[PDB]
Amino acid sequence: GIKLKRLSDKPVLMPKAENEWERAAVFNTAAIYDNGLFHLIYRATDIGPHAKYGKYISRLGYAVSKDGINFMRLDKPVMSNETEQELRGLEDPRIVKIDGIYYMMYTGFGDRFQDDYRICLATSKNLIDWERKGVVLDEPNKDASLFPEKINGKYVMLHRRYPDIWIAFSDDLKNWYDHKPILKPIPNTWESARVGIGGPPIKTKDGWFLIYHAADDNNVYRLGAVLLDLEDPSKVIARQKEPILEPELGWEKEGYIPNVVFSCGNAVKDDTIYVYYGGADTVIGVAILEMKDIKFH
Amino acid sequence: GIKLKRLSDKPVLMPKAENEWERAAVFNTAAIYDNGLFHLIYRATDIGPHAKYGKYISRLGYAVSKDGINFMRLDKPVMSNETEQELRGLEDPRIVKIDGIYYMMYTGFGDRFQDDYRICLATSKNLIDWERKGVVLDEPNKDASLFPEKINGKYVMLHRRYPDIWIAFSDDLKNWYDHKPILKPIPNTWESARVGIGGPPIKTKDGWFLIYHAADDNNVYRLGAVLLDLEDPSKVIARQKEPILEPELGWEKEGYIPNVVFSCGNAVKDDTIYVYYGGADTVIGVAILEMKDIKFH
Ligand SMILES: OC[C@H]1O[C@H](O)[C@@H](O)[C@@H](O)[C@@H]1O
Ligand SMILES: OC[C@H]1O[C@H](O)[C@@H](O)[C@@H](O)[C@@H]1O
Repeated sequence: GIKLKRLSDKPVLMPKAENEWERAAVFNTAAIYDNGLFHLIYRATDIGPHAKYGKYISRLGYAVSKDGINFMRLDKPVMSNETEQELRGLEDPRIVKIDGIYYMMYTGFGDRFQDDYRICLATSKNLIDWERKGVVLDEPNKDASLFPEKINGKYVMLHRRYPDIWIAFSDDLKNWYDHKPILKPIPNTWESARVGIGGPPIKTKDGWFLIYHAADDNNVYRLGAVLLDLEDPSKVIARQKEPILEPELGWEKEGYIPNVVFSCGNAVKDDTIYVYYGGADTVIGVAILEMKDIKFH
Repeated sequence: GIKLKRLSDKPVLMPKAENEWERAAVFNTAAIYDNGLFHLIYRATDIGPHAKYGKYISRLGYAVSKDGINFMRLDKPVMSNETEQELRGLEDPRIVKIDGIYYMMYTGFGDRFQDDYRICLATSKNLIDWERKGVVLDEPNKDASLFPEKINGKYVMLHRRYPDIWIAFSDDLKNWYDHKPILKPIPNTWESARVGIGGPPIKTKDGWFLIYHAADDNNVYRLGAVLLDLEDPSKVIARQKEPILEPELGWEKEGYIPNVVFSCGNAVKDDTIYVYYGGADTVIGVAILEMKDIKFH
């Protein structure tokens, strides 16, 4: 069934040594198609994003493209480390647009104590000027996004109480209810250690199309695909057995974190899904899936 | 009466050594306030912008700001030299937005023969992806802009048949009529050698507020102010005798072209006009005028 098709044998975005904030790595980017352009809000670090290299700080950059492959980038981050919950920065943003407002969920990494990372919310009208709304769930959690529309009058979010994907609901984004797990790892497979969402889910005639990531027992990260019921997204309609994307190219296999592909963003233009993904926690690539090719056994 | 008030004793944008296309000078920028942000489309050269420095090529960059002083900038130009009319590049853009479309008029400098510079038009929905519409007037001309709305069903443009400011009208942007001069130099003053528009005119209760530039007999460029009738913009209601801005700071007086302030852009936020201007054809500054302070003798 489903396989993502790389648009290039080269990354679409790489670190820039001359800017401290994005000197070492650019990865794990949000992506959205709006007003005739592809927009990336990308994670960037000053040093290799692993504790063995030091106290890396993650910040968020902006890039834009007409074609989804060739990007122009701003010289300064659109969000920087400002709060105590963001001592070590902002990570892995997922963006949806609802009624003219962009809702970005990101991980605020504080590292002040065990499991000091939290899902946080920021909003914008223009993808440049971001207003912090605070922590969303006060618990160790990440890999979160809103659904791109309200379902039955409610905001819906995916999250990740380790090691499973969860869903929850809210009337106002301030308090959440009906938490339940929807997707778990599967033993003795490529998806055995843990799972988490990729980018935000995409609405389809047949259901919500959701890309997810998983790690195996050697911490190799790959992407997979699930389909959720439109009206009750807690119901998994289908889940592909095999991955849709695995580390294959040199810059997916080799980098600060080896053997990783990881998505936080999937932009849609004319029934084609552009999946942006970090390679080896170092660079950003892009692969596509035409909506007509979303087919589960 | 009217004096522009600098927001800073430093430029808001300067050339960038790392990027050849904007290595020498950034100046003469379009400016517009849209969707909560100030946007600049700025002229940039690889080489000092005069024949004495070399065969400079002008290209157009993008910068953005929340506050109108501190800008983030894209790493590549949004328009580059692509046609024969643009052999030496694109200069001095003026932008207005009409019914969701940005209309940029710029000078295409060909330098293939005497007076080979032409007003050209490009349009965009997003300020990044520009569509060329071609030469507007096939004659030696520059310092042109649309009015930011139609007047009595017609597009209106200002232009500059040397050395005077002219106006013309069009049904469709393809053919122009009712050309007439509206503003001339005045002998034995600061505005003796020539005049031309600054940025696009701004609509006011009392008339169209239009900033203009002029050179004196030693080629010192300064800005002035005129008010035009709302319904017939060929009628000058008032013209201030004295300049509203003159080269004063070191980066206005010294640079590739000494003693120049020159505007192609005036963004409006909450009844304040932000006038962006090239200093010495080298850097970009900003000065403001509150609409309540638009008062002519
Ligand atoms: O969220 C905190 C921390 O968690 C993991 O170790 C990785 O995803 C890192 O990139 C991240 O900085
Ligand atoms: O327009 C052609 C040429 O005309 C003048 O010399 C100046 O305004 C230059 O900056 C420009 O390149």
